[PDB]
Order: sequence, then structure tokens, then C-alpha cells
Amino acid sequence: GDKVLDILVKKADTEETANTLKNLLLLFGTLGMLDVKQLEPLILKVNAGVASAVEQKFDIIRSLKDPEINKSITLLFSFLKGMGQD
Amino acid sequence: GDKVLDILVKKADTEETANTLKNLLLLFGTLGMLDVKQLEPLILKVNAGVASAVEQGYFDIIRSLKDPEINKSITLLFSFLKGMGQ
Amino acid sequence: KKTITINGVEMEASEEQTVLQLLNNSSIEVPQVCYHPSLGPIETCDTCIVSINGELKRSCSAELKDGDVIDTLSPDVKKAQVIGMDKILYNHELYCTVCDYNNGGCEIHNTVKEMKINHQSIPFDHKPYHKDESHPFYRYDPDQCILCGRCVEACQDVQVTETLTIDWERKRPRVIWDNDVPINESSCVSCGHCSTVCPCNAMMEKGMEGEAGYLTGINNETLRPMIEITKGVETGYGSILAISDMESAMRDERIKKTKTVCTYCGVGCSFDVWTKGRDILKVEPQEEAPANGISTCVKGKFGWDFVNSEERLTKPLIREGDHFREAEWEEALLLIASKFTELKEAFGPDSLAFITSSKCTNEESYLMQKLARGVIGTNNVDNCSRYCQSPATAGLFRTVGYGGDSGSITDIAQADLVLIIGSNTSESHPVLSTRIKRAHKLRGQKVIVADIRKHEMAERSDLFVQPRAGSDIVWLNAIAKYLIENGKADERFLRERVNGRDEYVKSLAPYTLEYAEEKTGIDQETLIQMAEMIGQADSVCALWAMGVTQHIGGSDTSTAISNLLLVTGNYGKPGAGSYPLRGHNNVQGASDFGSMPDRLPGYEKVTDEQVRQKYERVWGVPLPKEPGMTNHEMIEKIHSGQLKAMYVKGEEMGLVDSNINHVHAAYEKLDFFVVQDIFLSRTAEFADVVLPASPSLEKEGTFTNTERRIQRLYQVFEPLGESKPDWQIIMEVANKLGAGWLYEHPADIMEEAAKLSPIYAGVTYERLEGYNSLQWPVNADGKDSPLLFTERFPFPDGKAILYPVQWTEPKEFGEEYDIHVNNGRLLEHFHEGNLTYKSKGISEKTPEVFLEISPELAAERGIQDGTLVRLTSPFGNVKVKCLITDRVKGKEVYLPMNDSGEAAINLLTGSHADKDTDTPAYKETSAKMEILKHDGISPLPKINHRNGNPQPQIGVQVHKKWARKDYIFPGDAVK
Ligand SMILES: Nc1nc2c(c(=O)[nH]1)N[C@H]1C(S)=C(S)[C@@H](COP(=O)(O)OP(=O)(O)OC[C@H]3O[C@@H](n4cnc5c(=O)[nH]c(N)nc54)[C@H](O)[C@@H]3O)O[C@H]1N2
Ligand SMILES: Nc1nc2c(c(=O)[nH]1)N[C@H]1C(S)=C(S)[C@@H](COP(=O)(O)OP(=O)(O)OC[C@H]3O[C@@H](n4cnc5c(=O)[nH]c(N)nc54)[C@H](O)[C@@H]3O)O[C@H]1N2
Ligand SMILES: CCCCCCCCCCCCCC(=O)O
Ligand code: SF4
Ligand code: SF4
Ligand code: SF4
Ligand code: SF4
Ligand code: FES
Ligand SMILES: [Mo+4]
Ligand SMILES: [S]
Repeated sequence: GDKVLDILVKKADTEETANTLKNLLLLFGTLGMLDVKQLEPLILKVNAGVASAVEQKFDIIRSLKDPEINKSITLLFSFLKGMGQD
Repeated sequence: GDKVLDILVKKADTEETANTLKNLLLLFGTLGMLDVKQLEPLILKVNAGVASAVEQGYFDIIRSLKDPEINKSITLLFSFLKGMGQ
Repeated sequence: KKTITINGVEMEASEEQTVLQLLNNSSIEVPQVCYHPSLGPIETCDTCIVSINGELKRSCSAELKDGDVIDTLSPDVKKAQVIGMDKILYNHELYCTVCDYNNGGCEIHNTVKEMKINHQSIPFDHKPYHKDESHPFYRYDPDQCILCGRCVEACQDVQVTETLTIDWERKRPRVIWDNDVPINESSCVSCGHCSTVCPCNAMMEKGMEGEAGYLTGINNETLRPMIEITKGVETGYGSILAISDMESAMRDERIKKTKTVCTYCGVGCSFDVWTKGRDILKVEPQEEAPANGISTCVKGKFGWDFVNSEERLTKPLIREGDHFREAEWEEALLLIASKFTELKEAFGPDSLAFITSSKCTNEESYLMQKLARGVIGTNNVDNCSRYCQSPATAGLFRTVGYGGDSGSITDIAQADLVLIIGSNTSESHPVLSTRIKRAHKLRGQKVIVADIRKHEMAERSDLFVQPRAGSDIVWLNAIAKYLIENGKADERFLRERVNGRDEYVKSLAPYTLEYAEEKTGIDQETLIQMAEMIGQADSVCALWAMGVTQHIGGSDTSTAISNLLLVTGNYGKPGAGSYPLRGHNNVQGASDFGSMPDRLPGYEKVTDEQVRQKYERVWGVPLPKEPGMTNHEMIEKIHSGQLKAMYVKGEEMGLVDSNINHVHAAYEKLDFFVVQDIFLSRTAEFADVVLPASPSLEKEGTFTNTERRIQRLYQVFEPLGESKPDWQIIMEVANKLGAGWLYEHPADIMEEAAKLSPIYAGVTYERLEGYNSLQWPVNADGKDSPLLFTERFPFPDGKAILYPVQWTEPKEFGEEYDIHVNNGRLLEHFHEGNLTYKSKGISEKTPEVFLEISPELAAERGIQDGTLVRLTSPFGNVKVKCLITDRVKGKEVYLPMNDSGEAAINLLTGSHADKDTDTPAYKETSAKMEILKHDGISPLPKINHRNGNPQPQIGVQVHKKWARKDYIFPGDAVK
């Protein structure tokens, strides 16, 4: 075990492996701040978008008006409004 | 063990650590709603985009738009926006 | 009055001189990494930054003035504390989970935790020095050193060795030993102070290295990358501090911390032993320790190897012809009972002597005398106090009535003057000497040293007089005559508190300044200075030891010291008194419990029919009325066919009694000899039965130190093999003779003895729990006596007695014996070294005995270091290597006791003893020197502390740190 641990620690001593473990722990702390409780409706909407994007066959101007489009682009603008706090 | 658990619980009692565990459990529930079965084609397309991005003004945005490769992506992006709306 | 407002709330200040002292008593949070109450303020860590009236100031040094508005919570005061901590953390690497100092008591660890620190502003940079692991007992890790100067304050101003200093003038400051030499080669006396007071692992005992933690055993090759991995990964300090706290808590399973009282000398140091299984990790001293505080010497701090020595006796030995047979405990006890009963029936009870050990506990002394008087029926009991301060107790009994020191070690550190007569105080009572050295060095206490050898106390004394061997009473009587006749004696004291004054002044008649200058050799002018210093000092403590008592007139010279103190009025008041420094760890307690031929416990005379009758009712048997033999007298009675048996416990009589050729001759004649010891001592070789006894760490009980301070022992280890603690053995021997004793713990023995001994009436184990102590006389109400004779002297009229004493000329050996062989001990070694030679770290720096030769005598006889010579006296001869030093002068040499063969000092000594107390005159030994070999390796290695180069100074020199360009006070970080 003394040799196995010696090999293990010596190979993990690289600053590439240290960063991987450092950011893995910090990633959980980041996820703790992220309010995933209120993500429920957003995930259901992004789910419905993925479903419609698989059924495929100046158009940018024509498409920017549809009732389905307006709900999404206004929600996208509402998301940008939220990112303006202190 | 009584002291080890006392130290462990007392250090984890912080609101910051409680939120991290709360959102970790909530994250799995969010993933349960997310239809990752239908993500297969979307992931293959995002994969092909990353591959082409590795291989390296105002006048160019006009030229690049309506291109055969571009049109397929921007119409799929518009189709995704159409889905988000109930 | 002194009213102060701390953090808004107003409060009344009590006796706190500093702001930090008040904050601590008020339970207000304030970092103090470099503050240790035993050392005082240092101003090095800069973490106690509080705002005294808006000004950011270090609270440890800030004097608490009346009407001060101190704040310890504003964002600026906290931002200043963290800045000071950042510099500590830049000089100290936190690796707690894999650090041996992560035992919950690490001041850096708990300060980082207390300060809710998560990041380190200044990254840890390694210092450009390697670890100084040269010393056998402790090591320096400069990379972990925060330069707090706690070790420097301890070495300089507490221990007063002056080895440690901090090179502030260097690019990267570092703790220096002497003029930056390796620890082993320096003057470091290995006291342990520096590791004890160090707030982190920077100065640690080698015993702790790799032992204390669960992950500290991992080789540094694997552990170093683990620390580097963890350092990189780390999210915050609090996360990995919690992991380290859980591991620190787990250590409680393996590491056992037990309070004990030092088994070595009479200073009575108590401390905790940290043991992982049978391994002693470190001797951790405590501030609550009544006699020593955080102070220790090499013997108590690091000299415990003997307890685990492979040479420890674990099975009783019964002599089978030309060898010892290992035998069962039952057969050894049955043989002792059969032979003791045989000699008691055929030759009487007085044909059996019993020797108590002053190394053993109070209860063990009590049981040895209960066996001798209550079971065997003889008063033939005694202890090593016979060769020791028996003349000093005779002197105190004649004048002040109590067989103990006048006060505590605290009174010695308080004294205006300390008169030291024939006492190597820093080597024989090191922790007691640290109080004198500190008082003289810092408080300006006057120290007078009367001695024939220039030791540390002589080198540091205000006045060092060198009287001729045995002439001490001549100058002592002359000081009293001059002070009485010049009107400088305390006549108010002598009046209402003393008796026999006119008869005393009549006996002082021959001791004129001319006679004193003629006999002692001390000139009249310096004799005036001694008398003026003694007289003008408000409080005088007179400390004497074997230089005074190991003489034919030893009892009288001791009486002269007490008489002088009576004259100058130095009794019944703090800072003054008679202090005959008690030898062994428990010599005071062994005598306190009746291990003398003439007295029962509590010093109640044996011939006192009223005392005897009290013990007869309690013990249920008649006590012998006639007194017994002394320890010295016992060998004479074997030679004259009067003593057929001897039961000697923990005493190396075959080497420590005078004239060991005559001692050994009496051992061959002796019918039955039982030696009870932890090792097969020189004495044990002459035994018919050897009983394996267990040392202090393997038993419970109490010890009484030089201050009459009864202190309790807790069991550190269980008795090794079949070795039993001495009380258990004595009890089992008595039970084999039909005693029917039913003790289960030494506390049962103490309860019986406290009822009988009046001076111990109020002593109970409950009153001695933990670091609690009691100084006798202790009345039944538990009220002790820290300072004797405050109200009255213990005589029928409450008055002390001036005792007429005459000079008894020291024994002259003959004109052919021109070398006066002075003898004693060494700081590091305890007697012949049965205990200290087992400590390999002590052996490493002092491997052997040596004969100190003066440069004068070495020039005359052509002696160099290592020259084998032969000192021959009319009693025997020693062959010993030589060591030249100005510690000895002219034809007086010095032969320490640390040898068990060819160089045993007691081969030279004669059986001539004190006329009143039979204490062998060891300081009256003459011999003739014959060169045997010219070339030999020096008997004192380069690494011995005596080959050092101290760097004396007051404090840490923190002003040198502040003078640097890089120094920026944390408080000054405002704009
Ligand atoms: N390190 C250590 N400490 C010990 C011990 C030990 O073995 N090792 N043993 C313990 C025991 S049992 C004892 S009793 C005490 C002994 O404690 P001390 O009595 O302090 O010790 P020693 O060095 O034996 O005493 C001799 C001292 O008296 C001086 N001296 C010799 N002759 C005279 C003289 O005629 N007049 C004067 N004025 N001075 C003289 C010597 O030079 C030396 O300084 O120490 C106890 N402490
Ligand atoms: N030439 C000369 N001779 C002297 C002196 C001097 O200055 N010069 N000093 C004299 C004086 S003051 C004294 S007190 C004596 C010292 O003489 P001793 O009192 O004989 O001293 P130490 O050599 O410490 O002997 C202690 C013994 O006790 C044993 N021991 C230790 N702990 C225990 C325990 O718990 N139980 C048992 N049963 N045994 C234990 C040790 O192994 C060792 O054999 O020397 C005296 N002899
Ligand atoms: C008994 C095993 C000793 C060998 C292991 C050496 C590691 C000791 C742990 C102390 C902390 C490591 C010291 C350091 O990294 O500076
Ligand atoms: S000495 Fe104290 S602060 Fe330093 S690593 Fe060890 S436990 Fe932590
Ligand atoms: S060695 Fe001295 S200066 Fe360094 S941390 Fe220890 S006590 Fe402080
Ligand atoms: S004498 Fe040695 S062990 Fe004692 S404090 Fe000084 S340097 Fe440290
Ligand atoms: S001074 Fe005496 S009691 Fe204190 S540690 Fe040293 S030997 Fe032990
Ligand atoms: S305790 Fe005040 S600066 Fe260190
Ligand atoms: Mo002694
Ligand atoms: S002693």
C-alpha cells in the first residue's frame, strides 16, 4: 500500500490533475447558488423546442412574427432584463 | 465518531452547504423532466459544429447569411423558438 | 479606580495591567499567536490589533489606563488582525491533517479557525534553510517558523540558558542557536522550553514526528506530493480545517495524555505524558503545574527512556549459586517470608533493616515503615535522606521546628537576595534555578554564591565567594557576629520571636573578620560586602545543598544558616526563609512518612510513648520503643554480625554509600539481601532475591517536593511484565507474614496515614486531583501552609531557638593526598545513571564520567583532555579520563557521580560521617593522582552543552524586526 499510494499521489501531483479536482469541488458550490427549483417551466419549454426541432424539411423577417416565436423572443428578452441587477 | 459527526454536521450546518445539497437533489429531478432521448440528433449537430470551429466585419454577416450550411442551422434555431410556447 | 469601556459596554477593571489581559478575563475574542502568559508580551505576531481610543494598537503590550475606549470588533481592527495573520501564514505552511501538532492545541490552527479565514493573501514561501535535526530530542523546521520569538523569550528570560536568538538583520530571519551553529553543537541544555512554548510544529520533539497523527506515518516522499495536491485542490481553509479537526478528534483513540510528577529531582515538576501505546511521544507541561508551570529540564522533559528499557526487570530473581534464577512471584514472596521469619525468631526483629526509596511514593514509604515496625517489629528504617539533607533537617529542627523549606519556589523568585551555599542550583534543581536566574537577570535580584566550583549560578551571581571546603560555618558565624555587633540585626524580630540570644552571641566570639579571612580564605572586605548585602536586603532566601551538609560539621553549618536568617529577621514573611534544596523527587515525602530510624510519619518521635500508643491502636499491634540504625550505620552492623537482613527498595546503596569497598565487603557477609528495583542495579547483584518493581509512570501515588508540596501521580502505563508497583510488593510481603492489609489503591494507604500523621491530617486524594496540590502542614479542614512560621514557630512558646554551633574542622587525609576531590552531579545525569544512561539522547551528548582538572594542575602534571589518571585514597582508587576547565581551581578536582565501575566516586570516599546525623562526608574527600595513560579521546564530546557559546540578551529584540525595511505594522495599513 505504501508503494501503491506513492505511485498514485506522485502521478496525481500534476497541476493538471489538481485543477480537475479543484474545479470539481467548486462546481458543486456553483450548483448550490443556481436556483434549479425555478428551472422547472424553462426546462419544459426548452424540451418542447427540442421536440419541434427534429421534425425538419429573407425567411428570418417572415418567421419573426409568429405567435410561437413572439412568446420565445419576449421570454428571451425577459431573461436579459433579469441580468441587469447589482 | 460522536466528535467526528459533531464536527462534520456543525461545519455543514451553513446555509451555503444546505443550498448545495438542496440543488444537487433538485438537479436530478430537473434532469428527469429533460427529454434526453430526443437530444441524439441535436448533439450530433452541435458535435459537427465544434469540429468545424477548430479549423480556423459588417460586410461578412450579410454574405454568410442564407448560405446552405447556415440556412439549415438558423431555420433549426427558429424551429426551436417555435417549440417554446404553450 | 479603573473603569474601561470595551466595545461600547462599560466595566470595572480588576488587576489586569494590559488591555489583552482584561479582554481575556472578559471572554472577548482577540488573536494572540505570540502571547503566552508564562512569557509575557513579545509584540511579534501583530494579531491582537485592537483600537485603544481610535488608535490601532497591539493589546498584549497596551497598558490598561483608566478611561480607555477599546474596540475589538470594527472592520478596521479585523482587517488589521487578518493582515498580521497573513505574515504568520506566509512563514508557516498549513498541512494540519498530516501534521503532528494538529492535536486541538495548535495556536496557529485554532487562530486561523477562530478568525474564519478561508484564503491566504501572502502565499507560503519556503525559507532558504534546511531542518536542524542534529539534536537527539527536538528539531527545528525553519519553513514552519513564524518568528514569534516565544522560544527566544523562554530560552533567554525563563530558562535563562540564552542559546536562542532571532537573526532579525538577515534577509530571511531564522531562530539561531548560539552564533548560528547546529543545535547539537550549541550550548542548548535540552530543557525542552523552546518546543513547549512554540505555538506550532516549527519547534517540535522528535518523539512526536510521525507518531501523533493517523496520516503522519506516510513517508515524506509520498506525503509531500499529497500536501501539494491538497494545496492546489483546496476550495477554502474552513473546508480542509474541518477535515483536519475530525482527524484531530480521532487521535483521542490512540494518544493518551496523563498527569505525572517528575521521578527525578526535588523541584517537583508536574506535566502530562503523551503516550501512543507504550511510546512516549512528548512530555507536555501545563501552566497549572504548581511548582514548574511550563518549565522542565532535560531529565523530566526527555529523560524517560528507562521506563521502556530492554533491561527493565519483569520477573523476580532468586539467587541459584553463581547466577540468578527467574522465579515465580509466589516463590520469591514465600522465600522472603520464610527467611524474614527465620531471622526474626532466631536473632530478633532488630537483625533486619529496611531501606525506603525517595524515588518511590509517600504511600510506599509509609508501607515500608509499617512493615518494619508493625510487621517485623524493628525501628531499622531509613531513606537516602541520610546521605543527603538530614543535617539540614537537624538544623531546622534545632532552630525553627519544621523539617522542611520555609516557603515555596514563588518566594525564591520574589526574594530581594538569594544566598546560595554549596548548591549547584541550575544543574541539581534546574527549574528552581530558572526562577533565581530570571529574578536576577530581569528583576535585579541580588544573588550571592558561596562555592568551591564555578558553576552556572556562580558565573551569574552578583557576588561569587570561594571559601575553603568545610569552612562555611566560619564565615556564616562571622556574618552574624558583624551584623549583631554593628547594630544591623533585626532586633524587633529577635525580641518577640527568638530564644537563646545571649548564649548565641557568646558562641560567635571566635568568629571575627580576621578569623574568617584566615580560615575560609574570603577577605574581610568582601565579608563586609556579604554581610551588608544580607543585612540590607528586605527579604533573603538561603538555599543550601550537599556542599554544606556532606561534611562532619554539616548539621552545625546548616544550623548556622538558620541562625543567620533568624538574626536578619528572614522568616515568616514572603520572599525569605531557609531553603535546604531537597534531593530526590520524593525525599521530602519519604521522610514525611516515617522512613527514618528515630521518627514515625509527620516527624513524630519514635521514643514518644504517646505517639507510639496512637499507632498501636490503629495498626492493632505494639510498636518497637527503641530507635533503629541509620542507612550509613547499617553496613557497620552487618560487619559486626548484628544485621542479618536488609530489604532495600529503589536505592543504589552499592554505589551511593560512602567507602563502597567496605559496603561491598559487608554485602558478602550479609545473611539475606532483598533488593527491589526497576533494573539489576550494582546493589541488586549482591542480593539473594531481586524483586521487579514498577517506576513512577507505571503506578499511582503521591510525591512531596522541596516546597513540602504533596502532588498526585496518575498511571501512564500498566506495569511491565510481572513487575509490580512498590506499594503492591511491600503489601504482598507483609501479607505473606500475616499482616492482612487490604489496600486496593495508594489512596487507601494515604487515608490511613493522614489520620495518624498530624502534619498530613487534611490530605485526601480529592484535594490533590489533577494539578491541585497541598503544602504541609495541612489541617483536617484542608487548609494548607504555603509559607511556614507566618503566625508562630512550632515550639511550646511559639518562638524560634538560636542554636550555639561550633566549627568542626573537615577531616584531613594526609600530606600524601594533595588532591581535594570535590564531587557531585551533572544537569543531564541522575547519580550513577541507572535511569539517565538508558536515555540514549542524554548518553549521546554525555556518554561518560570525567575528572575536571584545573588549567593550573594540568600544566603541573602534564594533563590533557582524555588523560587517564588514578586517584588513590586510603579507601580505594578510581581510574578516570581528564577534562581541563576553569570551573575547578588549583588542586581541587571535580568527579561527577555518573559512573558505575572504575570511576565510581564512592571508591575514594571514606566512611567518616556528620557527628550528629551520620550523613557521610562526601565533600571531604582527598586523594593522590597518578598518571596511567597520556593520550585518550576527550571524555566530553563537542556536542556537550558545556562546549557551547550562549548569546545573552533581554528579550527577543523585536525592535530589530521593526527597524527592517520590509516591516510594516498591520495597524498602519489604513491608507
Ligand atoms: N541533574 C541532577 N540533579 C539532581 C541530582 C542528580 O543526580 N542529577 N540528584 C538529586 C539529589 S538526591 C541531591 S541531594 C541534590 C544535590 O544537589 P546539590 O547539593 O546542589 O548538588 P551536588 O553538585 O552534589 O553539590 C555539590 C555543590 O557544592 C559545592 N561544594 C563542595 N564542597 C563545598 C564546600 O565545602 N562549601 C561550599 N560552599 N560548596 C561546596 C560543589 O562545588 C557543588 O557546587 O540534587 C538533586 N538533583
Ligand atoms: N560520592 C558521593 N556519593 C553520594 C552523593 C554525592 O554527592 N557524592 N550523594 C548522596 C545523595 S544526596 C543521595 S540521595 C544518594 C543517591 O543515591 P540513590 O538514592 O541510591 O540514587 P539513584 O542512583 O537515583 O538510585 C535510584 C535507584 O532506584 C531505582 N528506581 C527508580 N525508580 C524506581 C521505582 O519506582 N521503584 C523502585 N523500587 N526502584 C526505582 C533505579 O533503578 C536506581 O537503581 O547518593 C549519595 N551518594
Ligand atoms: C515514523 C514515520 C516518519 C516518516 C514520515 C515523515 C512524514 C512525517 C509527517 C509530518 C509532516 C510532513 C513534514 C513535511 O512535509 O515537512
Ligand atoms: S503546526 Fe498547527 S497550523 Fe501548522 S500544520 Fe500543524 S496543526 Fe496546522
Ligand atoms: S521556533 Fe520560536 S519563533 Fe519559530 S514558531 Fe516556534 S516559538 Fe515561534
Ligand atoms: S536550552 Fe535548548 S531546549 Fe532549552 S529553551 Fe534553550 S534552546 Fe530550547
Ligand atoms: S527540575 Fe527536577 S523535577 Fe523538574 S523536570 Fe528537571 S529533574 Fe524533573
Ligand atoms: S500577542 Fe500581541 S502582537 Fe502577538
Ligand atoms: Mo540526595
Ligand atoms: S535525597
